[PDB]
Amino acid sequence: QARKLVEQLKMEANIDRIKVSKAAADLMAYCEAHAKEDPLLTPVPASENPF
Amino acid sequence: QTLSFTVLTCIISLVGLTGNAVVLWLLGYRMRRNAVSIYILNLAAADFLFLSFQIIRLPLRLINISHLIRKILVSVMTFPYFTGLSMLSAISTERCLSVLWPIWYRCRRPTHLSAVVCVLLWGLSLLFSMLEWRFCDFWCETSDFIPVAWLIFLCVVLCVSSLVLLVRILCGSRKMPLTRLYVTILLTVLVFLLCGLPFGILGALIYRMHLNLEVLYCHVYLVCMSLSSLNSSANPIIYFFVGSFRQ
Amino acid sequence: ELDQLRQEAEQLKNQIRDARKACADATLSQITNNIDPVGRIQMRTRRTLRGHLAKIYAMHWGTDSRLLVSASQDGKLIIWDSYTTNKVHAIPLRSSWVMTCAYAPSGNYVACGGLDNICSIYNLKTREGNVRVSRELAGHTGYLSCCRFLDDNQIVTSSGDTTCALWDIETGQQTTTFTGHTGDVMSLSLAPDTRLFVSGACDASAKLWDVREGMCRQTFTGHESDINAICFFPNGNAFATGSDDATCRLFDLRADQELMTYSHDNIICGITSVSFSKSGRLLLAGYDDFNCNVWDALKADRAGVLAGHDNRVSCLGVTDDGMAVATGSWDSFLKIWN
Amino acid sequence: TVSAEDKAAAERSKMIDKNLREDGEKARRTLRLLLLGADNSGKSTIVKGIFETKFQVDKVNFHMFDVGRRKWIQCFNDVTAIIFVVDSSDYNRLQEALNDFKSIWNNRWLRTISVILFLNKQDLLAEKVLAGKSKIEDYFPEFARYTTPEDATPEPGEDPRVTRAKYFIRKEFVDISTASGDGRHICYPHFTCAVDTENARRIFNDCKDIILQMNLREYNLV
Amino acid sequence: VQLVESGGGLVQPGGSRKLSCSASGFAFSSFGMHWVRQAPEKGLEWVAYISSGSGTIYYADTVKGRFTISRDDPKNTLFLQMTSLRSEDTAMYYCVRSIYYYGSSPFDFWGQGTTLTVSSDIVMTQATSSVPVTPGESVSISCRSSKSLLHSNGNTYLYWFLQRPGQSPQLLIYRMSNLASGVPDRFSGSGSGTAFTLTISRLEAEDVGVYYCMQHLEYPLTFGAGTKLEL
Ligand SMILES: C[C@]12C[C@@H]3C[C@](C)(C1)C[C@@](C(=O)N[C@H](Cc1ccccc1)C(=O)O)(C3)C2
Repeated sequence: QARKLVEQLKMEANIDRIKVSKAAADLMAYCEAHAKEDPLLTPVPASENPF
Repeated sequence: QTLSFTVLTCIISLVGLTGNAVVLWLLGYRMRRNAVSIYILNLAAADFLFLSFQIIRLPLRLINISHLIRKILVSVMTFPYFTGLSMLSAISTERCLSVLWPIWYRCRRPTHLSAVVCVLLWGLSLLFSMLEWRFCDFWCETSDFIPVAWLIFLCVVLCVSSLVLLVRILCGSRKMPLTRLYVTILLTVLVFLLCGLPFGILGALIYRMHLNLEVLYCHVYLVCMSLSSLNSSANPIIYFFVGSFRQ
Repeated sequence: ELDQLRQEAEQLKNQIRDARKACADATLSQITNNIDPVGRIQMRTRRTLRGHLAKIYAMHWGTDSRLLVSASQDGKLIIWDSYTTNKVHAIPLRSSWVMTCAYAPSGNYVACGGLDNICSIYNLKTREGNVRVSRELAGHTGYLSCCRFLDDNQIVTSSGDTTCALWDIETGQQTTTFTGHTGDVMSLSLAPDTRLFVSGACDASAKLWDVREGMCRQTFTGHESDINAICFFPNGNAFATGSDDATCRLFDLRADQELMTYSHDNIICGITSVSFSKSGRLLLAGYDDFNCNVWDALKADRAGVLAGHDNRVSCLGVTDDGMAVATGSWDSFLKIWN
Repeated sequence: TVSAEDKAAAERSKMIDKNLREDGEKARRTLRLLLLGADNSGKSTIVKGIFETKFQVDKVNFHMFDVGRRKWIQCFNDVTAIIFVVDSSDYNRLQEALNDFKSIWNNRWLRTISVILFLNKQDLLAEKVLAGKSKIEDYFPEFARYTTPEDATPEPGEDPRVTRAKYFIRKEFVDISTASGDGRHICYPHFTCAVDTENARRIFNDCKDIILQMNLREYNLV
Repeated sequence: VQLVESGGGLVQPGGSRKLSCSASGFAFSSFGMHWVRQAPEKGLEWVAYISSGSGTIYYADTVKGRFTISRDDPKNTLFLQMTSLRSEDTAMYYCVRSIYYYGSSPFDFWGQGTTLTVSSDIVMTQATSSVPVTPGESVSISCRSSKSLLHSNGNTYLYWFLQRPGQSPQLLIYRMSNLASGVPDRFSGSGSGTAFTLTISRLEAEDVGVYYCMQHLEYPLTFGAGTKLEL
C-alpha cells in the first residue's frame, strides 16, 4: 500500500509558482540595497574594528 | 698557498648558513615539536655560531690581529664546537630508547625532559672548553688531558647506542624497510668520527707534539678547520632534509 | 492494486518536471552579467584560540557577536570571549563522542549531543556558580547530527534515524515528528522568521518543513552524493547546499529551481560547511583540502582563499553583525578572520 | 592598561588552562580500541548508543568501544587498532564476511589504522570437517587445488585434514591485506576458541609492534 | 547560600584576635572574598581581599602590616588575623563574595556580622544626607566622583547598595545600568562620567534605609557617606 507516497506527490505538485527571471531580480535587488552595511565586502577603517 | 684553503672554507661554509637558516625558522614557528625535533633545533643553533666565526676569519685576515687577543678568539670558538658535538650523542641515545621500550616512550615520559637535558649540556660544554688551548692563566700541564676524556666518552656513547638499535631490527620479523636503516646508521657514525673529532683532539694535544711548532699551522690546522666545517654543513641534510623529502 | 499506485507516481513525477521548465525562461548568470565584479577579497587572521587537545567538530556564535561555544573529542565544551581570548567556562561531558553545538538566543543555555543518541541542555546562569545539566532528551534511535534552539523552551533536532523532531524542554517529550527521508539526516537550518526550516540527507535530497503543521512542502533534488551542509539566504527565500561531489548549489523556494552552480575543475574534495554574508553577496565554504574558498554568489567566480590550517576544516560561521568569521579544524585550533 | 575587573578575569582563565593540562596527561596513557563484527561471531566474549569496557595488562590501561556505517566511522580516525571478529564454522556467510573486511580495509579515513583479526570458534570447524557432511569445496571451488605449504607450523594434536581447512581460510583474508595497502598498515591474524583465556595478552603484544612502527617512522628511520 | 561569622567580643588595646567565616550552599573555591567593616554610627569601609586560588592579596593602608587574610578551601572557611589592636578598630565586620568574568555581577551576597569592641585615593561624595518621602512618589539620589570612572573599553564601574534597618546591605545596580537578580523593575540607574543618579518609581514601604555608592576602577575600594530615606 503506497497510497502515502502518491498523496504526498499531489500535495506538492499543485502549488503556485513564479518565473525564474523574477527570482533573480529579487535577489539582485536585495544585495544592492544592503551593500553598505556588511564589513566583509567593504572594509571598515581600523578605528571601528574590534579585532 | 693558504689562499686556497681560505677559499675552500668560504664555499663550504656558505651552504651551512643557508641550510641551517631554514631549520632555525621552519622548525621554530611553522611546524610542531616532537621529543627529537628539540635536539635538532639546539644543534642548528650551535651550527650557526660555529660557522659565523668561520667566515669572519677571511675578513679579519686582511689587516692584523694582536696575538694576546687571537687566542681569545679560538678559546670561544671552541665553546660551540663542544655543544654541537654532544647533541649528536643525545639524538642517538633517544632513538635507542624509543625502539627498546616503545610503550613507555609515548605514554609514561616527562614532557619537559628534553629541555632540561639541553641546558645541562650547555653548562658542561663551556666548562670543558676552558681547558683546551692553554687557557690556564688562572694545576696546568696536567689538566689539559681532561677534555680528551670528554670526547672519548662521547664516542663510546654514539657507537654503543647505534649498534644496539641495529641488533633488534635484525632479530625481528619481516622488516621490509631495512634498506633505509643500514644507510642512515652507517652514514651517521663515519661523519662523526672522520669529520667531527679531529679538531677537538688537536686542541688538547698540540703542546705535547712540539716537533716544529711552526710547520703544522699551514696544513694540520687548516685541514682540521676545513673538516670540522664539513661536519657542521652536512648535518641538516642528514637529520632533517631527508625526512621532508620522504613525504 | 500495487501496480496502479506505482503508475500514478510516474504520471505525477513527470508532471512536476513539466511545471519546472515552463517557469525557466532566463538564467541568473544572464541577468547578472552587467554587474561589476566584487574584486579581490583579502582577509587575515586576527586571533588564534588554543586549548583544545583533540579534533574540533562544531561551533556556534552568541547573538551578541562576542561569545561563542566549541566542542571537541576530549569531552569538553568551552565558552570563549573573542575580543580578549579569555575563557569563561569549561563544561565536562559524560560522553566524549560529540558532534554538534547550539547556543540559545537569550544566552542562558547551551546544548550538545552526539553518538550516544541524547541531547543535553546546560544551565549557565544559576546561583552557586556552576554550570549543571538541566535536561536530557531521549527518544532517537540513532546519533544526533544537528540541533538549533527555536526559543528558550523549544529545540529542533536531526538524527541518523532518518527523522527530525520538535521538543518541549520542560516536559521532555516530542511534540512533532518529521518523516520522509530515506537516508541519514546531516544538517538543518532555521528561517529568519522561525516558522520554516530545511534539512539535507544522505539520499541526495533536501526538504522544506512546516513547524506548525508538521508536513513536507517541497523536495529538491539535483546533487549526486551526500549533502553535508545547508544555510538560508538572509531574505528567507533561498538556501544553499554542499555535497561530497565537490559542488555548491543555490535553490529558490518560489520557483522550485536550481539557480546557479559553484564548481572548479581542480577541486575534487567534498564540502564540509557553508555560510552566507550579511547582505548575501559572498558565500563561504570549507573543504577537505585544508582551506576555505570565497565565492561571488551572484556570478559564481572565486574571490579569495583563507589558508591557514594543517588539517581539514569542519565548521564555519559568520557573526550577526557581519564583522568576523570563524573556522575550526581537526588540528585543534580556532581562528577569527576579518 | 587593563582595568581591575579585566585583570581578575585573566587570572581566572589561567586556572582553567591549568586544569585542562592534567586531564590531557592522564588521557595520554590510555589506549583506545574499536570492536567490529556483524553477528554470530561472539564479540562480547573475547576479553573476559555505545557500550564500553576496560581492562589492564602489565600496568597499561585499555578502553574498548562497540557501537550498536559509512558515516560515523570518521570519528574513529585516530584509534590505536581495530579488532575484527569472524565466525569460521559456517561456510554460507564467509563471502559476506570477506566483503565486509574489504570495505573497512579500503576506507579513506582508515588508511593508517592496523587491524587485529580474530578467527573465532575453531572447535566447531574441526567437528564439521571430521564429520564430513558439509564440504568446503562446494562454496569455494578452488579448495581442490590448495595444499598446505612447506611451513606447516600446525599444532601437535591436529588431523592434517583440519590444518588444511584452517590455513585456507586465513589466506583468503591476508590476500586482501597484501593486495593494495602500500605497506602503511598491516593485519595480524589469530585463532580462538571462545573458551581461551589468552586474548588480552595477544592484544598487548600486537599493540607493542604497532607503536614501534610509528616510533621509527616519526624519527625518520624509514 | 549562607555565610556565618564567628569571633568578636571585648579586647584590650594591644591585643590580638582571630575571625572566622564559614560558607555553605555554593562552590566556595570559585569565588573571591572580601572583608568590609562598619563603625558604630558611621558608614562602610573596605578592609582586605583574597583571590580565587590565593594568588592575589590586597590591603588597605590603615591596617597594612597588622592584619593578615587567609583561606582554607577544603574546609570552606575564611580567616582574618589581628595584631596590635587600637580603638579605631571597633566596628562590625562583614564577609562578602564576588566572581569576575564577562557579564558577571560581583558583590552579590553579604553575610551577617560579628561585633568587635576594643576598649591617590578616589574620593566621592553624596551631598544629601536625608530625604523625607511618602509612598507612591518618585525619588532620586545622586553620587559624584573625583576622576572619571569610564574606561576605554566602554565600562563605567559604579555600584549601588541598600541597607535596611537591622539588616545587611544588598546589591541593586552593577556597572551603572544593570539590574541585579531579584530586584523589582522600579529601580533604574543612569548617569555619565563623574555624574550619576538613581531613580525609584512608585515608592513603597520596605524601601527605607541608607543608600551607598562604590567604585571599582582601582584599589583601595572607596565608598560614599550614605543617604537616609525616611517616611
Ligand atoms: C691557539 C693557536 C695559537 C697559534 C697557533 C694555532 C695553531 C693554535 C692557530 C692560532 C690561530 O691563529 N687562531 C686564529 C683564530 C681566529 C682568528 C680569526 C677568526 C676566527 C678565529 C686563526 O685561525 O687565524 C695561532 C691559534
